[PDB]
Amino acid sequence: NRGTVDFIASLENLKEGDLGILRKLRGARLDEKLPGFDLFSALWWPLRQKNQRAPKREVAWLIAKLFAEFRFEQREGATLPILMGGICRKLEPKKELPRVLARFDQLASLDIMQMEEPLSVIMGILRKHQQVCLDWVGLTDVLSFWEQEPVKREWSDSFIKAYKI
Amino acid sequence: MLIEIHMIQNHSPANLNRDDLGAPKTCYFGGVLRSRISSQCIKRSIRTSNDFKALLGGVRTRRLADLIQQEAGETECWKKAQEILNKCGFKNTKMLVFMSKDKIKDLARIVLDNSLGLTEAAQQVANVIAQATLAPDIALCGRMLEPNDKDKDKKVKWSNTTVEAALQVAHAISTHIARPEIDYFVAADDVPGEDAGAGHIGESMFASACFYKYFSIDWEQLVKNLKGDTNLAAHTVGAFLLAAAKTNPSGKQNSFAAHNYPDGILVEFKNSPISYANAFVRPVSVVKESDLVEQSIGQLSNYVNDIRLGYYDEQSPVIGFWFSPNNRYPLGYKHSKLASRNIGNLNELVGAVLDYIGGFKWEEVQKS
Amino acid sequence: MLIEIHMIQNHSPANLNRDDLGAPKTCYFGGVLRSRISSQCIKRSIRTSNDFKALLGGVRTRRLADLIQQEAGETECWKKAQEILNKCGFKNKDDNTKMLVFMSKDKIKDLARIVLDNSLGLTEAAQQVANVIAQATLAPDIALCGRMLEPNDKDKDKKVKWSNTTVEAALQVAHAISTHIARPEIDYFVAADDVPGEDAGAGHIGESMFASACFYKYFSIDWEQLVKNLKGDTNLAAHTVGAFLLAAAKTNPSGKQNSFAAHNYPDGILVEFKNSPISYANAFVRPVSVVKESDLVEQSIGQLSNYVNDIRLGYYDEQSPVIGFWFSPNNRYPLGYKHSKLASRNIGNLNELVGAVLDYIGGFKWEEVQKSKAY
Amino acid sequence: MLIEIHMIQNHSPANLNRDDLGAPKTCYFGGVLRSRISSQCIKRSIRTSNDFKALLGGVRTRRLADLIQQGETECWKAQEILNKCGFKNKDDNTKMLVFMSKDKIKDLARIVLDNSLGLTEAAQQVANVIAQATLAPDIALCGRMLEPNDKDKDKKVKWSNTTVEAALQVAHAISTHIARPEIDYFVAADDVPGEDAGAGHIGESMFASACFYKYFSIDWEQLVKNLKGDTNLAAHTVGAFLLAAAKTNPSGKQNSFAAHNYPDGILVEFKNSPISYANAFVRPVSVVKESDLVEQSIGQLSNYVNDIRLGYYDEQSPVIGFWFSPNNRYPLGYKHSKLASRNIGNLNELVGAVLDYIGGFKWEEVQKSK
DNA sequence: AGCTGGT
DNA sequence: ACATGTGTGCTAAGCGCACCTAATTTCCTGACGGCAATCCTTACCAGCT
Repeated sequence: NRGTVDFIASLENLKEGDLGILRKLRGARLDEKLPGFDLFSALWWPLRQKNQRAPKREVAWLIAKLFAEFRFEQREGATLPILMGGICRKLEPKKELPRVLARFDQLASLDIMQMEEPLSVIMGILRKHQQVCLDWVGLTDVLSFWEQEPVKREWSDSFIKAYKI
Repeated sequence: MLIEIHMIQNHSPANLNRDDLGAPKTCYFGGVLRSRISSQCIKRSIRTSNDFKALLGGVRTRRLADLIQQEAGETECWKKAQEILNKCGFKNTKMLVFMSKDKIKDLARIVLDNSLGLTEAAQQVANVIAQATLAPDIALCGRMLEPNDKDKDKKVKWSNTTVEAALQVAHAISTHIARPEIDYFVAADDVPGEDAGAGHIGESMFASACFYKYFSIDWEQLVKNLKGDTNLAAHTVGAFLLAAAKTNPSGKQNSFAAHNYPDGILVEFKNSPISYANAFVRPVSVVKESDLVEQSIGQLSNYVNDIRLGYYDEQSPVIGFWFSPNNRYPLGYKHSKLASRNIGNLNELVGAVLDYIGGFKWEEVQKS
Repeated sequence: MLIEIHMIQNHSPANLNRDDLGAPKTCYFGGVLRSRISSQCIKRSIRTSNDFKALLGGVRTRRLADLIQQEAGETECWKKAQEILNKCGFKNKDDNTKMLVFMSKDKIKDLARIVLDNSLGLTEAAQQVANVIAQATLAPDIALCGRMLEPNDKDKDKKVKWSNTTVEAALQVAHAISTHIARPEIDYFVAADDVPGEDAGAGHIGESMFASACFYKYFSIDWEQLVKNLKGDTNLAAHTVGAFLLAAAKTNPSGKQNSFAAHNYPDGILVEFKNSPISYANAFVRPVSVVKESDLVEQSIGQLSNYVNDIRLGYYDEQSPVIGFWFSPNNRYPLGYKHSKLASRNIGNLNELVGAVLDYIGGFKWEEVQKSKAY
Repeated sequence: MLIEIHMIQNHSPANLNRDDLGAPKTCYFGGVLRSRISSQCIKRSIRTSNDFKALLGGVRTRRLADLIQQGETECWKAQEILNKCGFKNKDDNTKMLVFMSKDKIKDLARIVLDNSLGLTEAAQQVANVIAQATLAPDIALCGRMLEPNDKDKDKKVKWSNTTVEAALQVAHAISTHIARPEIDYFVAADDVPGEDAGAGHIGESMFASACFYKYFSIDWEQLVKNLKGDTNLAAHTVGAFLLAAAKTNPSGKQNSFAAHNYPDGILVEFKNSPISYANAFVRPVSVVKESDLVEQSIGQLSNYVNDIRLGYYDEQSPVIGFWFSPNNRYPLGYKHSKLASRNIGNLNELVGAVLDYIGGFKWEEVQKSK
């Protein structure tokens, strides 16, 4: 898509104070603080009048909050079920692998709003394994259509494919 | 005539029921995962509840000969009892046998000890087992009995063991997406050592959910299996109402003391029962205002509205009840002012439902 | 007579219980995320407290042979105790019995007396050991907590028999749930690269999580079962109830307390007596939103008062009385001001509270129930 | 026997415990955002303090090779045979910040690690000269953590139980009110006119100002077990801790935010059980026109202290304490007087009162221990 | 006197 | 979900950061319980209709 790329690139332009106030708004809707809504409006309004396709609003808000909290860099080919699974091969299959594996499968049966904390723990173990790159555009357009089961099964089969290799 | 009893219970983080692997029970209701509590666990916990002790009169045992041998000071009859049972039809110490406790105790003791026969002794023991219907827990939960046809005698028969269940407990369906949570526990070794580690690193899974609990009484069946009397039937209905509102499943309560109480009672008298599972086909997602209990009650009251007008049964109206304690949780917050007798107690609703049952009172019936 | 204790405790920023990856234990109560402390944590903090030394007496261990050897002194005794205990049915793989075993401390002496007896054979000694272990129900810790011994069957001597080794628990503890909507915070730690070298950068960095919460804690104590498995020692049973109350009030879980010294006492305790256990976790289904005219602890106590008066109206107008001893320190926060009659006895002192509960159970004195101890 | 410290400070506009972004650290206490000074930061500023530069007996270093250096060249002899203990090398490091002393360690670790004596036979000497000492005050207060790796270390290392419990329990400093973050906009301006009238680098800084509450608890018999019977060094530890908690402040962005301030209230209690008077400030202090923030916070603290004293006490063992305000501008509110046993106007006399409770050790000859 | 439920 | 309600009359250009950083040991449970029937006959025979 040619609309989400501008959103991710504009997010990468954000300076320290803006993503600090985005960091402070974890688990909080974009209403109880005025500056957070102002920042989201500035990020989210001008990309609908230049390109016809835009992500969903809740996906954009959640992705902005998570991006502020973790601060990765955008790189093609680094979606969640590849780096996930790649880290699962670096594990003991007896005990820890079912633990981390269940932590990953918790994402596949959740709605967009409640995934903030499971995505937080998944990206926390990603940060523990020193992962710098994450395809924010790829994550965003597989998350804006997260409610159709073909993309969920494709994401899971990507995890399988990265695990068997 | 049959009685519906509905509850909406929110519970603390707890594991009231597990499968073989230890996970809380789950069902795919409405295309999403819903937390489940098994009906048999609820039936057992209400059976073993602290108010059913005046009415707890059913035993489900395979050690019948042990029960005979306990009530005999010096007359050892445990091999003779075992062979009498083994040619009764049970083949081994046996399979599971349902009966009344005191009846089998005393009169199987008197019918077993006498040295008058061995074949007809087994036949009359089997007849005593089959006639053991004077117990209302058997009348509620139900019981059949199937002995073997191989390890038996051709001269031993069995009467019709038909007992219908007068209770249909539904499985407690969660009112939202189930969020199964993983608990990580260790076991401390009390004495120290070099390793400074745990005695047993283990797995436990717990689920905090607002359960839609649903029971149903077949009062007509409850008296067609408890003979012509109605006093014991009214006492059992009141005892179940008290027990269900008062007791909880005895799962991992020592580790999760979730003894929270039902935040909703809906008793409606009709000849066509209904579960409000379709009240929560849409998963309940909470908003910033109110809480999960209120949103669940709101969706339930919306469903009660369009099944009291769209599916209206004004030939037999609803006598829909509540347990809203001093009106803490009202039902009709926007339109549903059809709760005819919204109260804030439990003995009052017990007395009311036995009043529409017939001419009974709460205190007088509580003596059978 | 079932004694229940409902505790509202406000805790500082702390991590008093955590999972494998270090996050504080969280639960989804009411559809929203609440921080959680496990019941095993408060249970063991009660057990390993600064007033329960006179009430100790249990070891849920896997190293019995070390204690029998320590009783034996300098008489070797490790190998033959090992082979005897393996002959009972507790198999060893590396150095220790492969299951937890729970048993009173005073039986160590006569267990070692069986072990050091060379006149007995093998199955006789193992059967005597199993008899001593299975009939060790002298402590109050096993009274409150429970027990199970199921010996292994494949590598077991056939001439070994066990009585009923299981005791039933007299203490029920719930998981402490946060009264308010709980959010976790993110802290990174650093190491001390104090000696300069040449990088002058970072030695170690990481990530830690914590949460502050107002907790609702539940304890449930039976009287007849606790005195039944304490063979009717009523002085010991009253001592257990009193020291348990003092432990629950005055001790906290020892999880990361060196970096988060959250040692805050309960700002409100509800001690009640009736036949069946009540619960007030549903008092906080809606999370507490802090407004400026009130406080978090004050609103938590107010919501608790609303629910307690609510189910006392809907539950506790019967022929069976329910009597409660509400405790706050010096009446900081009394009950709901719209009622002002819910509490039977507004208690301002914890020691006058323990005197009052000891007077209520059967009539007891702390100085007189302290005179009986099991250790 | 527990010695507890409760303090109240108030600093200027400051950035003491900033983020990697730059934002001063925040935590939620009672549902409202409060500025937090990290417990690790408080403990390290205590350890590195000027009045803690008479107690130090440990370093807790990372790469002990350069410290074991200063025959006159033992390396690549230090780092090369350091890998045998389970501490591999990654750009000449040890990959584990060993909790470990500094005086006897460095003075008796040269004799066995200056080559010779065979590899894996000096491994037991490494275990003896690394995992034994524990006779350091700050280490025994802060505990000890050690672990050898199993992948690279040989089986000839006999590592005993090096886990040592900590005798100290500090709590994160919490502001008494609602924290507010201030976004200080700032630029970097050029002075050479090599082009048009530009500036250079523009950006932001974030800071705050708050009134802080800090809690400490020094165990006594646990400390004297950790130091194994050294009474005077334990008195040195408690007195120097009482001085260093008050006189020393964190060292965050103090170059651009000089917020060195002294505590106007110090409360020391003597119980056999620990308490924390942080539930007093569940309600944030709303500053009124008739009083000040510090006085109001001290009044709320006195309310809570008197209340807990009357509710959780009247044992056979009373609770004795000394209250400290500088020159008595802030006595214990206007409520019930005589709550504290002694209202002390000077810090050294509060330290002396604590030391006289401790068993009768003074302040001057205790320093002669070290 | 046959019939039908049991062996 | 910037535009449009101008209302004497509302500027604006230059400028926005780089780098060192993430550790491990060990610890992980035994036993007991697991359903019977009934869905084509060695067919005549005697309880009695």
